[PDB]
Amino acid sequence: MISNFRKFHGNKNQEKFNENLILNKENESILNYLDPICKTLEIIPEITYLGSSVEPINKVYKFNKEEKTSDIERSELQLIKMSFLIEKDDKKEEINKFIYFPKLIDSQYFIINGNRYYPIYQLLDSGTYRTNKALTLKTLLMPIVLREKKETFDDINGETHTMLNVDLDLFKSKVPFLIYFFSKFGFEGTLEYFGLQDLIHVLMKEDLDQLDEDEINDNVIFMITKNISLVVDKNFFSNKNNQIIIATLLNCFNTRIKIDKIYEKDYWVKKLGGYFTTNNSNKQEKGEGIILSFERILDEWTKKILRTEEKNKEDIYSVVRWMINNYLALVKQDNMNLANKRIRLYEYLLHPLLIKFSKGTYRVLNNRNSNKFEKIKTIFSNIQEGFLVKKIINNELLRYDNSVNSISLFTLILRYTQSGPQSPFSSNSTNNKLRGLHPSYLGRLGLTSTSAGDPGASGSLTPFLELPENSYMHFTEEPEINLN
Amino acid sequence: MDDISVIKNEDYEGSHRFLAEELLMPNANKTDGNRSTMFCSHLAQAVTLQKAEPPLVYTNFENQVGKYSTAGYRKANSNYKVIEKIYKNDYNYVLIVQDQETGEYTLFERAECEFLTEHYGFQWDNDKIDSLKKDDTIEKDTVLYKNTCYDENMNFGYGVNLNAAYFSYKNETLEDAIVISESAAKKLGTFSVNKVKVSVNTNDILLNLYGDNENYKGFPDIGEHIKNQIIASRRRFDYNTALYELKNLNEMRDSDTPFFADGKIVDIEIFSNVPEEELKVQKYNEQVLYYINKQKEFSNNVYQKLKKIVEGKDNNVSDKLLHFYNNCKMRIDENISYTYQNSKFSGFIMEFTILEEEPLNKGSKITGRYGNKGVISKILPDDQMPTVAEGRFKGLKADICLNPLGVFNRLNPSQLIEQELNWIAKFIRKDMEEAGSNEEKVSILLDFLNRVNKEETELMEEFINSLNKTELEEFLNDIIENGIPICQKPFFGNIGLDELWELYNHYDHIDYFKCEGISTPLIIGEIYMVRLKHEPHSKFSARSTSFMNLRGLPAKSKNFKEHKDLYSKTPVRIGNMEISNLSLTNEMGSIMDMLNSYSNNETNRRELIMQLLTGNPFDTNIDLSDVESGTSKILKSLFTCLGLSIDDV
Repeated sequence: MISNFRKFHGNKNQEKFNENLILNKENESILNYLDPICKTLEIIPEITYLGSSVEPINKVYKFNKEEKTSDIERSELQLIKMSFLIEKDDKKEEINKFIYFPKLIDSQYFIINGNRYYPIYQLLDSGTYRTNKALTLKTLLMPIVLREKKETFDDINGETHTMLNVDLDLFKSKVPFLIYFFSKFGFEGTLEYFGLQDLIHVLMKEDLDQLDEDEINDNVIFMITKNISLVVDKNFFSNKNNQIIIATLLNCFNTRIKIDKIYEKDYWVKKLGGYFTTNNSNKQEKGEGIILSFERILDEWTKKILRTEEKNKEDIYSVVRWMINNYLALVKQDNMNLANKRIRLYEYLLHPLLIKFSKGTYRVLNNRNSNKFEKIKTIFSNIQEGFLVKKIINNELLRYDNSVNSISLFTLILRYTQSGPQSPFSSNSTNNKLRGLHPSYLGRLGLTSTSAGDPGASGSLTPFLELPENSYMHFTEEPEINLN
Repeated sequence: MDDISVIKNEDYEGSHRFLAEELLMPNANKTDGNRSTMFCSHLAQAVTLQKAEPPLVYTNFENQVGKYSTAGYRKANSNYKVIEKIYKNDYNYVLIVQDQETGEYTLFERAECEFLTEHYGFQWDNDKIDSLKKDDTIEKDTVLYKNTCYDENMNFGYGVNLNAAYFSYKNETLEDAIVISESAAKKLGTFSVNKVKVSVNTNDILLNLYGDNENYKGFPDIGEHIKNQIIASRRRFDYNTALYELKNLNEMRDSDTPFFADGKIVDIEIFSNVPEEELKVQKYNEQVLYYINKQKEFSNNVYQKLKKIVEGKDNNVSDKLLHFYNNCKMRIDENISYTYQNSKFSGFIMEFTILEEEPLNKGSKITGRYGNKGVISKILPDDQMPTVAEGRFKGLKADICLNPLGVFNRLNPSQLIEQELNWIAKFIRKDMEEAGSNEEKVSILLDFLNRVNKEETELMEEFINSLNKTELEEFLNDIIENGIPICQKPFFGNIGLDELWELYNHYDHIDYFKCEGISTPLIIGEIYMVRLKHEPHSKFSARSTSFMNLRGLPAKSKNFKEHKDLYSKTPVRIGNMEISNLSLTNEMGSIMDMLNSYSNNETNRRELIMQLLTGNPFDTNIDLSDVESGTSKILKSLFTCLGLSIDDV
C-alpha cells in the first residue's frame, strides 16, 4: 500500500503551515471599520452621530397577494442600519438609513448576481514616507505633504548661510508651517508650545544699541527688521533640525511690522486671509474657516494606525510638531523597506461611501445666506439600498473570479496587488523603482511568483508568514528607523 | 547596492520559510530564475485531468497544500445525524441533517457538475454521500464528496507519470515540439462543462427536432445526448402570413435562429411568466408543460416535509436552510412574476448545463514541472515508437520524445537529474524483482534509499516493521508493480553532484539500453506531465460575411458569447505597418483595388460577390467598377464640418 505510507510520511512532517493566517478573512467585521467614516461627517456643528448596527434578517414568509417581484439570479446581501440625529432650533429630526453589503460565504468569496467574486489584499505604506523632494503622510482623504526649499540668509556681520524652509502644500497653496501656529496659539503661545521660548527673544532698536557685546559670539544676533533684532543662542543654532525653525521664523516675517502687532493674533490672521482670499472685506472671515478645516484634517483611524507614542498623537498640531522635530532622520530613511508597510482588506472597499459623504459635506460647508436645515436634510436625503454594490461592481474594485484549477491556496487565497485606490503604482508613470526587489522581501514575501502581464504588480504571500497579533496587519512592530 | 550585507545564511538553515509556490517543484536550487518564474504561471494555468495520479518523485509538501485548499472537497464540521433526504431530479437531490451537539439544522445538496468559469469545470466524484442513507451518523473527519484530483486517501495529485526519452524524430521536434504515443493520449484526458441560456417569446415556437408528431420533443430529455451539435432552434412566427410558413416543421428554413452546443445534457431548469391556463392548451409547447409541473411538485414536497421544523417553536435553523426554504416556498404561491436584467420578460426562459469529455488533440500544450514547455505536433500508433529488444526487460516503450537540442541552452539541468533518478529506480526495482525472498527483499530496497535521502530511511524502517507478514507481502508486490517512490526536498536536503557520482560508481552493472534500428545507446525514464489551458479551438476564427457596423465597416458581433454560432466570426484588422509592407512592392493600384473591394465600397463589394458567385468557378476574371468609396465621403463630411476641403490639382 503506497498510499498509506505516503499519508503516514506526510503526517510525520514538522514544518506545518500557519493555520491562523489562512483563515483570517472571516475575522474582520464591517462594524469595526464603519465608525470612522460616519464620524467623518461631524464637521458640521449640527450633525451628531448615534451609532450603527446590523439588523436581523431571518423571517418566515407569510402568504400574500401583492404582485411580488423576484429576481432570476441569486445573490446574498446583509442589512446595515445607521442612525443620525439632526438638531436645530426647533427641528430635531432622526434619520435612519439602510444599506446592503455582501456577506462572506464559505469564508472565501462573495456571490452577486449569480457570479463569484474573490476579495484580495492590498499592500500600501504605513505613512510618513519620503518622495521626490517631499515628505508625505497618507490620510483617509487629505494627503498632507511637507515640501522643502533652500534659502539664503545674511547676518549682521555679513556671513552668508544656506538653510531650508518648509511649506505645507495644503489647499493648493504654498504656506509657511509656522504661520498656522502663530495664528492659533499666537507668537508667545507658539514659542512656549515648541519649547524654544527660552532661546528666542525679540529686541527693539534701543535694546540693540544696548546689546551685550560679550554675548555677541555666545549668542548670535540675527536681523529681523531695520530696527528689530533677534536674540538666539549659538548652541541652539548648532543643530540643523533646530536651525529649521529659525529659518522658517525668519522667512515668515516681512519688512513692515509693528511691535504691538506681534502679540496680536489678528495681525497675521488677516495675513493668512490675504494669502487665501484677495478681497480685503472677507480677509478675516475666510481665514477663520481655513483654521477650522485645518483642525479636522486628521481623523480617528490615522490616530489609531500610527505607531508614535501618545504624547505626539493628541491632535494635528502635535503631529506637525513631532514630524518637524525629526525632519532629518525621517528624510534620511529609505522607502522600499517592508518594515513600514501594511495590508488592507475592507478600507479599500468602503471608499465610495466616504467619497459621497465628502462631496455632500463640502456643498453644505460652502453655503451662504440660506437656511441650513434644508441643505443638511438634502445631504442625507439620497441613500440608495444598492449604492455600495453598484459602485463596487461598476468601478471594478473587486476582481472577477477567472480560474480553472482546483489548487486555490497559492493562486487566490494568498494574493496581494499594489494597484487600486490611492495606489502610487501606475503603468504610464514608469516608476521602475516600485517594481524591483528589496532584501527585506525575503522571509515574508514571494520573490518568484509574478504576473507575466505586468511584472511587480502581483505576488503571493509566504504561507509561513506570522503576522504579529494586535498590530492592525503590520509586518513588524517597530519602524525601519528607531528614532530613539 | 550594498544592502545585501544584511542577509546572512546562518539563520536560514534547514527551513523552507522563504519559498512561495516553489514548494511543489523539486530541486529548486539548480534551475535559473528565468525558467523557474514560468512555473508559477504554468501552475496557475493547469486544467483538471480525469486519471490524476500522485507524482512518483514527491516533495513531501503537496499533501498539506491539498488539505488546506478547501475549494475541491467538503467535510463535516461537526458530528451530524441524517434527518431526511428528498429528490429533485434523476441525479440532483438534497438532504436535511441535524447536529448532535447544538441542535441546529443544515442542508447538503448532491450535484453532478460545477461551473468554475465560462468554459472549464469538473465533475463531482460523489460516492460516500450516496452510500449515506436512512438516518446514519456522520463523523468529524468524513468527507462527503471530492473532486477527481484527490484520491481515496486524501493524497493530492495534479498530473500523470509518462515514460519519456530524449530523442530526435524526423526533425518533427524542432524548436519546442513533442510526439506522443496513442496509449499516452488515451491515458490523458480533460473535462468541459458549459451553461447555455435559450430564450422563447410568445411569437416564437420550437421545431420538432427530436421525435415524431406524437411526442413533440422540442429539446432533448434529461439524460439523453444531443446530436448534430444543435440543442434547439426557434423560428419567428408572424400573424399576417403563416399558411405557407408552417407547412413542415421537421426541417430547417431560411430564416432560423439555431443554438449550437456539444456534450451530454445533465441539468435543466425552467422559469415561466405566462398563466398556466393559456399554456395548458398549446400543443407544441408540450414538453415544457411536463418539466415545469414536475419542478413544481418538488417544491410542494418541501413545503409538506419540513414545515414542522422551521415554522415550529424551535426555529433553530442555519441561514442557508432558511434562505433555501423561503426561495422554494416562493414558487408555489400565486401572482408571482420573475424579472431578468431588471426587466420583465414575456415568454419563458430555461437553463441548460451540458457536460462533455474532450480528448487530447493535435495543437495542445503539455509541460513538465521544471517549465520545459512543449507543443503536441503529431501522434503515432504505439508500434512506430522506439522499443528496446536486447536487454532482459524487452518491451519497454517510450511514450513521449522531447527536443534534445535545447536542454543545455535553456539552462535547467533538473530534468536530467530526475530522469537519471527514475532510471536508477527502474534498474534497482528489476534487480529486486528478479530474485529474493521477503526476508531480505526489503534490505535490497533500504540500501538504495540509504544513498538518496537519509531522512526517509527511518520512516521506511518504522513502517516496514509496523506491519504484519501478509500486508508486507502485498506492499512489496505493489512496489514491484508500480515502482519505488523517491522523496527529496526542493531547497535544503537533496542530491547534488557528488552523491550522484558515488551512486553511479557503486553500481557497476548498469549500461544504457540498446534500442532497435538506432545504433546509439539510450535511456528511458519516467517524468511528470501536467496539461495546460491553452487550446487551438479557443482562438481559431474565420469570417466570410457577418453583421456590419452602423457606419458600414465590418465589426465584431456578439453571437459566439451566447452560443449562437460555432466560430468567433471576428475579422482581423490590417495594422499600421501592414499596409506599408504590402506597399513594399511597387504596385499600389492593386492594393487600393483590394482594399476598396474588400471593406470600403459597398457597390464594389456587391459586384465582386455577384461576379464570384455566378460565372466560371475554375477561372475568375472579375472587373471592378469605379464608384466613390464610403471612407472618402466620411472624410469629406468631417472636413467640411471643420471648415476645410481637399482640392485636387
